[PDB]
Amino acid sequence: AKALIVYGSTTGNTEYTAETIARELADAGYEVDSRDAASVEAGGLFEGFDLVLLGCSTWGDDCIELQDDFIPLFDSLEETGAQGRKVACFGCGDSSYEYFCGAVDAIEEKLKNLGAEIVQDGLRIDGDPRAARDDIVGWAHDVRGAI
Amino acid sequence: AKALIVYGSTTGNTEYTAETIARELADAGYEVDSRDAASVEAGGLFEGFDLVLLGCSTWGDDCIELQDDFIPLFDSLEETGAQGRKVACFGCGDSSYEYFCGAVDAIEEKLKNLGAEIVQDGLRIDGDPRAARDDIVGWAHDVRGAI
Ligand SMILES: Cc1cc2nc3c(=O)[nH]c(=O)nc-3n(C[C@H](O)[C@H](O)[C@H](O)COP(=O)(O)O)c2cc1C
Ligand SMILES: Cc1cc2nc3c(=O)[nH]c(=O)nc-3n(C[C@H](O)[C@H](O)[C@H](O)COP(=O)(O)O)c2cc1C
Repeated sequence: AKALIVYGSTTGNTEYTAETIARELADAGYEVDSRDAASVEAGGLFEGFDLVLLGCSTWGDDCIELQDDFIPLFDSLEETGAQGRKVACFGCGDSSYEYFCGAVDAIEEKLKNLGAEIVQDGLRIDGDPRAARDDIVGWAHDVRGAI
Repeated sequence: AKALIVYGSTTGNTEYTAETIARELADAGYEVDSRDAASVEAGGLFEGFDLVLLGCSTWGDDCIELQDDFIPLFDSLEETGAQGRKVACFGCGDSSYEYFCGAVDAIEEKLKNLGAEIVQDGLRIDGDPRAARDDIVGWAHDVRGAI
């Protein structure tokens, strides 16, 4: 099975989360393509993957702001190949702000509006993801299991 | 049963939606207190209500922005009495923007983080709510039915 993990990450927490997820999937035998959102183009990005995991941190005080590298992928998600695609989202955030991991809900609602098949409720990490390693690995285990 | 509907609405669509919802509930025998978000204080706002319906439009282009009259209630939802409270959210929005009715998800996730009991998936209206009257009434019917 081939999986694509695409992450927007500014201070490296969602990137560390993606790497942990990539390792859990690769350990399970997936072929994993892990890409920073800054580097991708949306047109056709999900073509050929059996699973796509989108990871994105959240910013802003009074408006939910997605991580900036992710915003163009998000703005063009309708061109990514999501119809019928198995996907799940994850994101790092901080419960001391007003909208906890709001980027995760935003991306999930857009993938649903676009026909994606969300396979596990998103992983919303508060704080340093290095402290939520079991959650992250556990989540990756559940995603795989839900395929 | 007493219900409280609190709405943030700028161009009147979520207000018209609240009024339609209030009428459906009152027709069913609820006592309905319908309040504009601009007028309320958060401290203790849900005390004594059997059902609370929060309505809020969405603004911003690249950041999800809740309707401004609603933002202080949202920022203080932990002081409203939500623990264990039956609630449901609704909001007007427009699918030509990037984050469709993102304020509805935001408020739902916060009411969940705070112990509320969300009783029906939120009503996210695209376009003029006067065109989605059956949906709105239908939704109010379902909320009541889920109590
Ligand atoms: C100005 C600012 C605003 C933020 N806003 C939010 C927010 O609204 N919601 C949230 O969950 N986290 C918010 N955060 C927390 C970051 O999402 C958090 O630091 C996360 O670990 C960043 O992940 P990243 O390194 O992958 O970019 C904010 C941080 C800053 C500095
Ligand atoms: C600058 C601007 C930004 C908007 N952004 C969003 C948005 O991000 N998401 C959305 O669903 N609707 C968005 N809208 C649409 C309004 O939510 C829509 O007009 C709705 O009917 C307003 O409800 P209200 O009259 O209750 O305030 C936006 C409208 C404007 C003018």
